[PDB]
This record gives sequence, C-alpha cells and structure tokens, in this order.
Amino acid sequence: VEATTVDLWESFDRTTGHHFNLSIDLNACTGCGACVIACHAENNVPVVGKAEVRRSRDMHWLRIDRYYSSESTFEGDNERKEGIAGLSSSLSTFNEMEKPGDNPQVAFQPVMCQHCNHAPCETVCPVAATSHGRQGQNHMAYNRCVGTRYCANNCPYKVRRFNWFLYNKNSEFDYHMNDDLGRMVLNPDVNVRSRGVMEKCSFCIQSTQAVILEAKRQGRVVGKDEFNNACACSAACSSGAMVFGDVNDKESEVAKLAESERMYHLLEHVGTKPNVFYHVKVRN
Amino acid sequence: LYGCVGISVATTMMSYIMIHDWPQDIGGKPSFSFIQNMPSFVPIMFEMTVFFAAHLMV
Amino acid sequence: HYEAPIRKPLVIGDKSYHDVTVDVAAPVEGPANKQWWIVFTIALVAFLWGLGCIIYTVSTGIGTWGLNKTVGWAWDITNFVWWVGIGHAGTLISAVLLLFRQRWRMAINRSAEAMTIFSVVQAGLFPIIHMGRPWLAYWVLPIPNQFGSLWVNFNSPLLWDVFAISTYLSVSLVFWWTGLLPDFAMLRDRAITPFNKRVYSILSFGWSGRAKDWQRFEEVSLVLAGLATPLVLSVHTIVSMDFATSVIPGWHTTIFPPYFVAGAVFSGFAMVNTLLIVMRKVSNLEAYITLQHIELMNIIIMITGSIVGVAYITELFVAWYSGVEYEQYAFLNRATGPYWWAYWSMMTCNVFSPQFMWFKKLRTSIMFSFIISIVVNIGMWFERFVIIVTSLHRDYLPSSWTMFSPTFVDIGIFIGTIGFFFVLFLLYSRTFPVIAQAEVKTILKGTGDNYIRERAN
Amino acid sequence: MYTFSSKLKTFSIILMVLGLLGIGYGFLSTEHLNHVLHQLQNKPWSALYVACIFFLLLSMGVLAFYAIQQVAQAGWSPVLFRVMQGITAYLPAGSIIFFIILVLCGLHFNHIFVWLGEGVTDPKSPNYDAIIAGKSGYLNFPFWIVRAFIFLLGWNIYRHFSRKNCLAQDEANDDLYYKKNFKISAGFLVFFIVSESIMAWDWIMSFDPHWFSTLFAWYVFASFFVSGITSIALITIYLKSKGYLEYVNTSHIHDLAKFMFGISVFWTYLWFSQFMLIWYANIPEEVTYFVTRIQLYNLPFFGAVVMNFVFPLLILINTDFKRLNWVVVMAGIVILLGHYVDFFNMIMPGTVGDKWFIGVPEIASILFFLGLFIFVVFTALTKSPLLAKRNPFIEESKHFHY
Ligand code: SF4
Ligand code: F3S
Repeated sequence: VEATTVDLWESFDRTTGHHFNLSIDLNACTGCGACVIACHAENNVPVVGKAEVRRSRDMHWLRIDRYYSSESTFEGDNERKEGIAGLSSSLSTFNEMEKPGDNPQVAFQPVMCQHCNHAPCETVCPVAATSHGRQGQNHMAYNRCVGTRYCANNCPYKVRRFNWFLYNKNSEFDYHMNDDLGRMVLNPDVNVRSRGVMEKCSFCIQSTQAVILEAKRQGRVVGKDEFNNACACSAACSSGAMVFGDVNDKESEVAKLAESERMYHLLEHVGTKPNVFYHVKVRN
Repeated sequence: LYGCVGISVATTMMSYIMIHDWPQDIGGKPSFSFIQNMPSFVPIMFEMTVFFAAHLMV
Repeated sequence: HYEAPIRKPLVIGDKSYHDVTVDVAAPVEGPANKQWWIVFTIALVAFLWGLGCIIYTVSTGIGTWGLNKTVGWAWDITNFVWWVGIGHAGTLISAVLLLFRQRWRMAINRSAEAMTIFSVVQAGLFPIIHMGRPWLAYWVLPIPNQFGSLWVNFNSPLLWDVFAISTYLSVSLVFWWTGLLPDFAMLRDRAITPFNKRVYSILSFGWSGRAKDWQRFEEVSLVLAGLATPLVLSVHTIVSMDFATSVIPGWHTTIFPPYFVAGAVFSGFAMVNTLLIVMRKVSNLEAYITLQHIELMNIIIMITGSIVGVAYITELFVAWYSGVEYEQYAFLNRATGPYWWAYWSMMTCNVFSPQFMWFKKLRTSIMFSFIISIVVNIGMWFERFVIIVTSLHRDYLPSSWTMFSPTFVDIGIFIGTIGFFFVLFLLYSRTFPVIAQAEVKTILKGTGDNYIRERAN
Repeated sequence: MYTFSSKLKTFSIILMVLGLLGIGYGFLSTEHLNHVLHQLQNKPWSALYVACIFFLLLSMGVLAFYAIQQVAQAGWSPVLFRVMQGITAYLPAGSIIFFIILVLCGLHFNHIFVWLGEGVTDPKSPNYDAIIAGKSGYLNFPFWIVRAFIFLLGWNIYRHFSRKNCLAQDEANDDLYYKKNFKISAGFLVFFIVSESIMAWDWIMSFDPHWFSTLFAWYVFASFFVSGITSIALITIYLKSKGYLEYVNTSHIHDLAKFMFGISVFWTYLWFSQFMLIWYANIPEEVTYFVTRIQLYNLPFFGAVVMNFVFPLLILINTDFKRLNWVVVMAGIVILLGHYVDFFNMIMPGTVGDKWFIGVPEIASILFFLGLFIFVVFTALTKSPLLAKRNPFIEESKHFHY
C-alpha cells in the first residue's frame, strides 16, 4: 500500500480555511538566480563575511543546489549502485561515486523549509517555540526560542539557520546593519534577531496577513492570482517556476498543478507530509 | 502511599496543560484525549512517583 | 555457625573494632602533606581556567565553538552523556549489590557514592552552558505567569531529561547522606578541637545509636535501594531517548535504552577501579580494599563488556538485514570515512580490553587492571563521540554533507570539568569518613583472616 | 528418593489424549479467497508452533537460571538444584518435536513462513518478491535448518553433562567435578547469549520477512525467562506440600517470589520501550507491525500488558504475602498465562491475521503439551534423589533464612 496511508496517529482538519502549498517544476529552473536576493530583502537576513562562511556557518533561508554525475548520465549513477556485491566492492564504488567524471549532466534544485505536517522539528522543542497553524505553516516564534539546538538536527532536509554572534551593531560586522545611514533598507514589519534564536524560511506571513486584511475590510473574497503576487519567493522569479497560492480554492494556479501526473514530494518514505512538491525533470 | 500521591500529581498536571488548556499541535501528535498521546507522558509520570515515594519517607 | 570454607577473608590483618575505626578515622584526624597540596593546586588551576572559558563563550557567543550549521551537537552533549555514564557506578554499588546481598561491597560503597555526587554535578553544567540564551533557562519550568499562563509541552525528551537528572541527583544525595550519620557520630566523639567538635556536632544529627534507630535505619536503606535501581535504569534511558526517538539514520533505533545503560555500567566501574587502586596505597587502607575486591570489579567489567559486544553485532546484522540504503550507508561511513580513526580506535578498546579478564594471570594483577581500567574510559568517550558526529555530517541530501573540528574553547571547558571533579573529590578524601564503620563492624566477625582460621581449627 | 504419585500418570495421559484428539480435529476443518483460504489453512498449524516454542523456551528459561546460580556461587540454591534438573528433562524431548515441525515447513506441508514458499526468489514468477529475495543470503533454507539444528545441540549437550558431572561429584572424596561444571556453565552462558540473539531472528522474526527491529531478542529472552522462574517455584511448592522436600522454607519461597517479581517488571520495561520508540516517530516503514496488531488484536495486545505487569505489581510487593503459598501460586499462574499470550500475540497476526480465535485447535495444543511436560518432569524426578550430597555450599543453604 502507498506509504502515506500508514499512520498510528490521527490527523487534524485543514479542509476549510486556506490550506497553502508551493510548487516547483524542475524544467523551468534555469538558475533561479534572482529568487534568492528577493527573499533576503524583507526578511532582514544579515551579511556574513568571508570567514564565518569559510567555516560553512552562513545564513540563507533558501538555497539552490548543484549535482554533477559520474559517467556522463544520471542513469549511469544508478546502474553502478543497483549492481553491487558484498562488502568488498561496496567500499570502492561509493568512494568513486564522489569524483565527477568528464562532461557530466548538471541539475538544479531549489530547497527551502517545506512546512511539514508530521514535522520532526516540532515535537522536541522543550520551550515550545514552534507550532502549526490551520493554514498549514510552521510558525516560528522568536521569543521562547532559548537556543537548545535540537530542531536543526531532526530536520532531514536540514534547512534551519541558527545565529551565532550578534550581527546587528558590533564592529566585527561593519556591513550595512551597523552604520546609521544604511539602516533604511530594513522594513519595520519584520523584527531583527539578536542572539541565540533560530530562523527559518517561513511562508510569506507578513504579506498574506495583509492580503486577508485588504480583502476583509472591503467585503470581498480573495481573488485567483492575489496570493501569488504578494509572496516575493514566487512574485519575483523570472520564469514561471515558483507558484504560490491557495488549494481549497479550486480555481487557483496551485490547485491545477497539484492534480498532475508529476505530483512528487521529497522523501515520502520518511513520512513527514511536506507542503512543497516538485515535479520531474523531463529532459530528452 | 507517597508514590500514589506522586502519580496523581503527574497525571493531573499533564492532562490539564496539554489537552484541557491549550490543545495545540506540536508535530502530528494527537492531543484530542489523554489516551491519545499517552506514551509521551510516561517518562515523567514514572519519575514523579519515585521522587515523592523517596523523599517523603526519608 | 554455617559459613562455607570455600570463601576467602575480606578483612586482612586480624583487626578488631578499634583497629578498624582508628585506621579509617586517622586520615580525617590529621594534616595533609606537601604532595596533596601540589595535586590540589594543579586541579584548582585547571578549574579556574575552565571557568574563564565558560564565561567567555557565554558572554560572546556559541559561534566561538567549533559547531556547524549541520552539526548542532558535538563535545557539549558528548561530554554531558559521558559524565552521566560515570555517575551511575555508585548507585549500582550501593543499591544493586545490596539487593543481591554482596558482602564485599561494604568496603567500596562510601567512595562509590562520592563518585556520583561529584560527576552528576559536572554533567549538570552542559545543559546550561550550550544554551543560546541561558539567562532565560527558568522558562523550562511550568510556572504560572503573566503570559496568559503560558506553559511548556510535555513531549520532548529534553524536558524529560530535566526531570530525570534533577530527581536522580536529589534522591541520591539524601541516600548517601543518611548513611553518614553513624560515621559522623564517631568523629564528633573525638572532638580534638572545639572547632571540629562544633563541626561534627552539626554535620551529624542527634544520632545516638539505639535499637529502634538502627531498626528504622535498615528499613529505610532497603526501601531506597529498591527505588534506586529503577532510577539507575530510567534516568539513563531518558538520556538515551534523545537519539533513539529521532528520524536521523544511524540514530533511530530501539537498542539504545538497554545498550547505553550497559555501557554506563562498564565505563563507571572502570573509573571507580582506578581510584580504588591509588586510594588503597595513599590512605593505607589496603587491608580493606583487597585483591578480591579488585578481581570482582574486573569480572563485572568483563561481563558488561561482552554485553556491549553483542549489541555491536546486533546493529550490524540488522543494518545488513534491513533494505534501507540510508542506514547501510551510515554504517559504511563509520567503517570507512574521514572519522574512521575514531570508529576503529573505539572498537579496538571496547572489543579487546574486557577480554583480557578471562586470563587469571591478567585479571589478578593490580598493575594490568589499572592500565586497562584507564583505557576503557578512552574508548567510551569515543563511543559517545562517534555516534553523534558520524551520524550528522552525513545524511539525507548530499548537498548538506560536511565535516567537524573542535576549537580550544570546546576542549578547555571539558578540561575545566575534569579539574573541578578532582578538586571536589580530593577535598572529600580529607574531611569525610571514607569507609562506613556501621557497615564494616557487622562483617568483621563473619569474615576476616582471624575468625576464619578459628573456624578451621 | 521421590515416590511417584500414581495419579499424575493417568492425569497426564488424559491430557495427552484429549489434547491430541483435539489437534486431529483441528486439521479436519478471484484473488480475495486466495488470501483468506491461506489464513484459514494456517490456523491448526500455528496453533502447534506456538505451543512447542512456548514450552521449548520455558525449559531454556530454567537452564539459563541454573547455570547462573552455579556460576554466581549462590548460598541458597543447592537444595533446589535437583528440582531444577528434574524440570529441565523436557528440553531433550521437546526440542525433537519442535525441530520436526521446522522440517515440515521446509518440505512444504504448510504455509507457516512466507519466504519458504515457492517462486519467491525467482524473477520468472508471479510470486516473485524482490525484498525477500534480497534477504536470501540469510533466509536460504538449508542454512536456516543447519543454523537452527546446532543451537539445539548446544543446549542439550550442556544439560546432559551438567547432570552427569553432578552425580559424579556426589560419589567422590575430592572435588574436580564442581570446578568442572563451574567452567562448563561459564562457557554455556557465553554460548547461550549468542545463540539467543540468532534464535529469535530465525524462529520468531522470520514470521515477517518485511519487518525488522533492534532489541528484539532481549525482549524475547525476558518473555520466557520470567516464566521459567515461576515454573521452578510451582514445582517446589507442590513437592513440599506432598512432603518430599526438606530444608525448604518460606525464605526460599520468598527469595524466588521477589526474584520473579523484579524480572517481570524488567519485561514490562522492554515491552514499552520497543513500542514507544516506534509510536513516537512513526516513520511508516516498519510501523504496520503495530497498526495491524492494535487494530485487530486489541484486547490480546493490551491484556498482555496488564497480566504481566499490573496484576503482580499489587501482589508481590508485600513481604508477608511473598511467604504465602497461595499468593505465590496465584501469581505464578497469572504470569504463565500472560507469557503464553505474549507468544500468541507475536506469531498469530502473521499466519492467520484477522481470522484468529482461541477455540478448540488452540486449547487442544496447549493441553497436549501440558500433559507431555508434566509426564516427563515428574518421571524424571524418580530417577535421582532430591537434596544432593557433599557440595561446597549446601550446608549453608540448608540453614538459609531471610
Ligand atoms: S522541513 Fe525542516 S523546518 Fe520545515 S517543517 Fe519539516 S523539519 Fe521543520
Ligand atoms: S527546538 Fe526550540 S528553543 Fe529554539 S533551537 Fe529549536 S526552536
């Protein structure tokens, strides 16, 4: 039986009231270059120097990947592995499959915090700084987070960025966060973190709480492409790769993409129920 | 008898806070009842019964 | 009476009641020598320097440590669980050996208790020091407040750990303390100075040893020993579940709850044995700590070592048996990878050290067993290290793969806890009655190289 | 010596006839039915398997304890060793029957095991299962038989020579047999631990080739070791009440009562930790193991917790009650029933699933082996005197009190 049907627990009702998703199709991902800088524009992610990134301790909420291959194809890295012997060859094949061969194939993959439903990063927080909503986010409070760094470990995708120094006003980081003339880029609607608290690529709460707001004072229902135009993770990319919006509204752009033959999540055998689905690379 | 006091403390504490004051979701843990999500309370309930049984008789 | 002629004497030197009390009271009743002061000074300096490192990293940032965005735990919790493992030895010696009526424990129990009260305390520093905002640690407790009675959840093993450790220590403190009442009584009755007179009249309670008082005393210790064994198991198990309950390949399992416990017994006794070896020569109490006590410590270590060995092959079998590639790769990474030397040096120590004890010529040797007892602690440090690090730098999504290397402030804090351990233990040995008198005097007639010879003729 | 009752013979005969007849009765009764009919045909087969492995391991739970008591130089056990030797006479007979059953599976007379079916390994078949086929390096049938076979010799040989050397020690003017057995028992315990781990994989976890778990064998060990202790106590109570034991008193009973109590709690500990570590982080692979048990075997699954924990928890905690014959007998019965259920629960959902029931074919196999067990044990007690002769610790055990 499909792995998603096995569950010792009981689910929660998110069938009404704006269940969200987010849609990547891997064909449209050329380089996804400007999708990064627009996400670090509202969210006030600080700038780290050459050192403290040299030690692989940077601060980014979404990332683009880079996967080469050995022996010129991706199917050539699935014939060497499925044909394997016992413990004498498997110590040598897995050590040769990290050396990329000449003229391989390249593949890109945008990876952010897909807001899970059976989320492993939730249950182990002792101070209860994380929780879920009815819309289907992963709400991250910056207040109870007394930084016992568990929830960076149980994320199998491992997109969770703890901050280590104070990046705001000290002279060790003499970037735009420090000087008085250059603290005007920072928007007042999103707070600026100090020390010891984690941060995470949330869904665009500071926009979608204003889209519901501007559709409630008027007395209307939210339109078709109104959620898509506000979240700058999707409303700033060049191609039509990133698609954000509603699902319970059966006339949006997300609900026509979720019912497809390319419906596909990362790591379904883990059983975490993500809310961001990729499609398929259909190269020829 | 002191141990029996301890288990009543542990179970009335957790059954109040977790399911009758804020029944929020932390993960996919079913916080609908006290049978549901019971196993996660065992590590605490145990320790409380020993704690009271030990110190109150000393 | 009805004692078997097979058993060997536990008390050497034809010692009577006065002989025993004088021998044990003597190190308390006199001054410390120059060598004591030299060692004390060294331990103190290491401790003070360690404090400086702790203050520095708390006030400047966790980023001064060698932690990564991938590896959130290493050396902090590694040393935490290492010290916790050490602090289970005394609660076995004073409770489990009690439950199995093991007479030979009477010469160890008191120093064995010191081993837990000075090591659980060391472990208690790490849950605070590694925190991002430790001055807000009080939020861990479910205390009514102005945030609309904002509570804590009761689903995380980190919280379970708070209850496990704080009650483990609390209970063991009153247990060993109660056992001191008849021994402090024997010091207040010496009162060589009015100062010391006052001190021991306060340290002891109004313990005028009487029929009824002893009757109740015995019953209390039986109850607490009964409660203590469950605590030994459940506390280390709650610690174990910090990894067993995860979704990370290489950590998610069911073997850890008894596995880590077996390792805790193994490493704990290895530690205790080295201190007893030097203690019986410095304090001149070699007539109480005999080669039979040493041999029995070695035998127990041998037994638990083999249990650990079985668990190692259990995990490897299951990994092969399982069709999950992620679990199999994790074990391949340990066998061959950038941390191969941690894994194989760990395995070398844990596999071969306890197997030397099958040879009587090696087991019955204070020289050989001293060395081996030290080695065991090294292997066990790596046991904890390997599990945590090798399972995090390699996992789901190859793009997140990394390395790990500690900094001088990670090392320094660990050194500090070692120094502090010895400051506390060393001072203990010059102010407390190192051997229970109430216990030894109940076995002096039952066993010893005088009464047995009398029984034989 | 021990005079046989001259009544238990016919009693055990009745059990070995009525049980046997019930067993015989049990075998006389699109793609949907292809599932169902196998569930139905397996019912009288797993009804026998669970009975044999229960009593087989019951005997092993005594030998493990026996070896431990001699290695640990216990000063209260010598007076009870003859009873324990009498109990562990079942093993060299029960192990024959069990082994034969394993052979019958190999010869395709049933569908007890999945991976022993035909067409599973080969890709040229509608029965092809790649997951099982990938585990064939361990599940290969001839390896399974040989590996199982040598575990039986490794237990039976120990039993045989332990008794032989003991009797030799009884008729000697020096020692040499005591020390011989001391060395042998130490070797046995090492062997036992290794054979125990593999045994569980081959005889219990082999019912579900799509499931695995660490900490399985230690759980299994506790589930029979506890019951072994209670069977020791019950036989000594019987013999004592019939006037065949001397130098046995309530302190010996009390010591056994508190021993079995502590280890029954230990069983509960292992049970819970295995369950919770799957429930807490329910990664769907390897979770259906509990899904299909909780949803189907509801009362069996949870009733086994109560009977093996809650009941004795409020009984064998009073030290006065630990000295009472009827308290100990009562608790012993409940514990034995509870562990029978434990083995029932582990095996049944893999062979019959939701077609399970506790009717005639189940009861019949229980009574048959019950009678057999009784017959063999009490017959064995007539072949050697109770209360061994010169033994380095028997003089203190004859005056043991607590
Ligand atoms: S992806 Fe990582 S951060 Fe987002 S919910 Fe799942 S575990 Fe938590
Ligand atoms: S588990 Fe909790 S305290 Fe912060 S580090 Fe993660 S939100």
